[PDB]
Amino acid sequence: MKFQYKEDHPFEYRKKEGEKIRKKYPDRVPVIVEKAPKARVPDLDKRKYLVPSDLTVGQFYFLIRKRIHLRPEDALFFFVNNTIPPTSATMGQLYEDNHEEDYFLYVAYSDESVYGK
Amino acid sequence: STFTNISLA
Repeated sequence: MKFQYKEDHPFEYRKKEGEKIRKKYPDRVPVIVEKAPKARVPDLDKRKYLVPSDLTVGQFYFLIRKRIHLRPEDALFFFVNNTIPPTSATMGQLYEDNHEEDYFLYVAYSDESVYGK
Repeated sequence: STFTNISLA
C-alpha cells in the first residue's frame, strides 16, 4: 500500500495533525482517501476527510462514489490494510480497528476487488 | 491542507 499523503508529509507531521483533530472532534475520525495505483477510476480533488464516527462504511462508500462521480455501471471497492472493510461497520468502529500511529485511517479505492489489481 | 467534513446531506 502506498499513499501520496505520506509522500508529502513525514510521520511526525501526520501524527501532530491527526492527534489534534482527534482531540478536537472525539466523535469524528480523520480519513485519508486516495486512488489505488492501477485503478481505472477518476481522481478525487481532496484526500483528507473528517467523517462522523457513526457513519457506516456503506454510507461512506456512497458519499465518496458521488464525489468521484461514477457512471452507474462503474464498479468501486474500498480497501483498508489490503482488505475490503465491512459494510455495516461504523467509520468509528473501522477507525478503532485500523487507524495507524499517526491517528489517521487510510482508505484506498479501485474498480478491482483486489487492491493492487 | 484542510479537512473537508463529510455528511449525508
